Amino acid sequence: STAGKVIKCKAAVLWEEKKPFSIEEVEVAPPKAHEVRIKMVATGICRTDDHVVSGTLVTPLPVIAGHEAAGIVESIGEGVTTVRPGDKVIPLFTPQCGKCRVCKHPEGNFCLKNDLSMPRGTMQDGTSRFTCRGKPIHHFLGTSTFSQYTVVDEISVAKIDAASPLEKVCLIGCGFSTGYGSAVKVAKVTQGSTCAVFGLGGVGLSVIMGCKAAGAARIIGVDINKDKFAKAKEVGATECVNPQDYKKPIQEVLTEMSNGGVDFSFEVIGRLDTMVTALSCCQEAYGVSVIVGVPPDSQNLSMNPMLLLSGRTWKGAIFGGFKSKDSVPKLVADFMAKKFALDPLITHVLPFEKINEGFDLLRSGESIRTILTF
Amino acid sequence: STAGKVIKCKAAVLWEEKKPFSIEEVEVAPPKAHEVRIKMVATGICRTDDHVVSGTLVTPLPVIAGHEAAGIVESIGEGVTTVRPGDKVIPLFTPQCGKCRVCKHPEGNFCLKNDLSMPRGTMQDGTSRFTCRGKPIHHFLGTSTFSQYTVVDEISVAKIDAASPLEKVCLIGCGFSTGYGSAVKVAKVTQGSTCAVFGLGGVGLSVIMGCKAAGAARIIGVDINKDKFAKAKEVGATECVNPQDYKKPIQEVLTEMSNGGVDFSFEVIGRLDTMVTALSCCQEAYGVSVIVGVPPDSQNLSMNPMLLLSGRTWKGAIFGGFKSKDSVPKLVADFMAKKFALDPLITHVLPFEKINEGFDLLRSGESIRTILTF
Ligand SMILES: NC(=O)c1ccc[n+]([C@@H]2O[C@H](COP(=O)([O-])OP(=O)([O-])OC[C@H]3O[C@@H](n4cnc5c(N)[nH+]cnc54)[C@H](O)[C@@H]3O)[C@@H](O)[C@H]2O)c1
Ligand SMILES: NC(=O)c1ccc[n+]([C@@H]2O[C@H](COP(=O)([O-])OP(=O)([O-])OC[C@H]3O[C@@H](n4cnc5c(N)[nH+]cnc54)[C@H](O)[C@@H]3O)[C@@H](O)[C@H]2O)c1
Ligand SMILES: OCc1c(F)c(F)c(F)c(F)c1F
Ligand SMILES: OCc1c(F)c(F)c(F)c(F)c1F
Ligand SMILES: OCc1c(F)c(F)c(F)c(F)c1F
Ligand SMILES: OCc1c(F)c(F)c(F)c(F)c1F
Ligand SMILES: [Zn+2]
Ligand SMILES: [Zn+2]
Ligand SMILES: [Zn+2]
Ligand SMILES: [Zn+2]
Repeated sequence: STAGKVIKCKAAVLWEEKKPFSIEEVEVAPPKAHEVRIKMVATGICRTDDHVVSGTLVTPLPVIAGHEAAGIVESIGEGVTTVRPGDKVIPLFTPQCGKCRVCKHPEGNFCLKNDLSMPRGTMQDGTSRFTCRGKPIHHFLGTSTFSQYTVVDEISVAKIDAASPLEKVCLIGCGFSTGYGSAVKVAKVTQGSTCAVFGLGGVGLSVIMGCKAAGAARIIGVDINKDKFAKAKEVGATECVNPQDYKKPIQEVLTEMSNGGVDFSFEVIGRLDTMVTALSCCQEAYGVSVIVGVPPDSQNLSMNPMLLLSGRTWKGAIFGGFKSKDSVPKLVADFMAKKFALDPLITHVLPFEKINEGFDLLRSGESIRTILTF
Repeated sequence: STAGKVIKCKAAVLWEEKKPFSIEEVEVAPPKAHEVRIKMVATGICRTDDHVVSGTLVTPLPVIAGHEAAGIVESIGEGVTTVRPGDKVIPLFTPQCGKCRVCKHPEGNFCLKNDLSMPRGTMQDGTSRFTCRGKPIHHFLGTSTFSQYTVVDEISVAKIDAASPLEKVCLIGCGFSTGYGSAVKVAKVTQGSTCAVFGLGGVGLSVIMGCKAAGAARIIGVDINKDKFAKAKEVGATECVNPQDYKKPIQEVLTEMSNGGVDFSFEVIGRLDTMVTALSCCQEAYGVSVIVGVPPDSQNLSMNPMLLLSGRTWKGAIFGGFKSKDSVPKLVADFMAKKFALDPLITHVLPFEKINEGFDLLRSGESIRTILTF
């Protein structure tokens, strides 16, 4: 048995920004009290993992990234009550401690134990479970799923259906849930409404899925890469527009197309300019715009607050507004019952060892989600 | 009789920015089709009228300003069905045409016939009813209440209770309804919540009234003028703070006081910096911040969109989100039924002839609302 013992395994270590991941041996300590060690089965490549590489999202290096994943519990530390060895699980990059003021609030999900706002790159106790070449290696969002084995805090893992297909449901750990919840829970898209979705990657496609599920009449996809349009239409876009095709700014185009502004817009890219454009294109008196994309570190946008004074609502969210531990098992159950589809998001599959090729696919524009198998 | 005839009467004409009003004779044309000519009884001095004088708010000059008022219908044009000669009325600076997409929307109030966004300073037909010294004089927001007589479009007037005291209920034309609605309708303040209100003038006091009516447990008033604190407490503030008293930024102070951020914040001043501060002091995952103050013309704010990504909601509104013609008569009826008080807002009552002295009281910090009586 490996329980209580250090595990040597392969992980994808990021030593430096703007460099390939290094697939090499790491030592994974056993779980301490209220920790869970997981044998990973599948992990997706989310653009936020690429943001770590590019320095868009600053987190301490060296690091084991990865946050969209599924696996099987190898062992549990003292006092763990919510999972057992052999359970299928999804790591939760947004924790749910259940005890803080946010966790107790009916509409909050950004648990105060998160490692997103001011990243330390550690476990909850301020230490790391990973060593590589004799050096400590940081965690990422308390999940670090780019490893054959990881250790997470109990508040950062959810037990899921034992019959779940892990190579699909890993997407419920980030991209699907984020986009779908941003539409259905955060924006609260209404039947018959007009939506505009900026960015047609895996998260933006999931936003479209949610807008269609909510009964939107028109769903306008916006992307500078027209190769993204066919899949966007397959999952519910009624029209797609490329800003590069127009002489006028796309907020003006979208306002014209919607006969005075859209009901709901979504920024699903991570650019300051498209955050302001997306706000502007929603109807000035009653429109709602949701920021989903992750902005470049420490940069401020500029905007005219008259856009809000007329009546617009601007908001953002992490993880689609879902309380993570409550929601993830229910989303898996709903997937099992065919309430939504994940296959449209999966364009490529690779072994974990080909992680760098998977990032190349994302960066070239060719993929939506690549799923890596351990 | 005056019906069908030009009326020569007294008005306060603003010939250029940053000068006193000129109190002099104007000619007021009779109402055309779908227009209403009103003998003014009382008008309040709102800070937004001062913004016209100061150039904070750009609108065509020369102008008869004034937008918070009540009077009695003198005559109606062909086709008017909603008011009759002798009726008490409140002019509506935000119209309610009942036909546009905003008027038809359950949550919109910023009717597309408004003259706020891109002010022309005219009647709906693009002409003016006012002349002074042989020159045409612009309207303001389709209201122009700083005159013994005005002409408004039918969509810009509401009939109110014949027994109403016009020297009080004029405040339902702007400041009371704006603040109260910003709390109860736009923010939707909840029972037991903690609110922060930036700016303790007539509008901010009305926000406090609404937060208390909604059952807030804590209402923190924020103003740099500590003379405003006593009245703020009288109408429901539980604490007041002056940013000038602190070594740290007030958003940090308010976050500390509220054990991690407030539920609802309101900017009721009109400064870019306090808009960002007010957003920041609301709880990062579930807080809501409402912009009420009118910012200086054509100036953008700068902010970090991570404030929204964590889960905050940022919105603004005109006139408390109330659909104006539906709401104003009901608010007057509610005042008549003792559901809220207006006297706490009224610090000074002056003849119309003292309009300049009233504006000086506002600018000096001394008054909340001066009511001018014709
Ligand atoms: N809020 C959250 O919880 C959360 C979760 C998951 C992802 N994210 C972020 O969401 C964003 C999208 O992630 P993803 O879907 O994996 O990324 P992605 O697959 O890279 O998709 C982004 C899309 O944006 C398109 N695009 C780039 N620039 C522009 C432009 N100027 N105008 C229009 N389209 C443009 C691009 O072609 C691509 O299809 C990233 O910033 C992620 O970091 C946020
Ligand atoms: N959205 C709307 O429909 C609407 C309606 C009515 C008024 N307004 C605007 O609302 C604002 C308030 O109007 P009002 O109550 O008549 O004005 P007011 O009576 O001048 O009150 C403003 C208050 O802000 C205080 N103040 C000024 N600077 C600061 C500062 N840096 N920090 C903290 N407090 C400060 C000031 O001392 C005063 O008590 C103005 O900008 C109006 O133009 C908007
Ligand atoms: O893709 C999800 C995601 C985010 F939305 C973030 F804001 C963030 F900081 C992060 F690390 C992350 F993984
Ligand atoms: O906070 C403790 C800690 C460190 F000090 C590191 F230098 C490091 F790489 C690490 F992973 C870690 F957890
Ligand atoms: O005080 C109400 C008020 C506003 F909130 C405005 F935004 C505006 F432009 C205006 F002219 C006005 F009178
Ligand atoms: O409304 C028409 C109108 C004008 F066309 C002006 F050029 C002007 F100065 C003015 F005050 C006015 F009211
Ligand atoms: Zn929590
Ligand atoms: Zn992600
Ligand atoms: Zn209208
Ligand atoms: Zn006003």
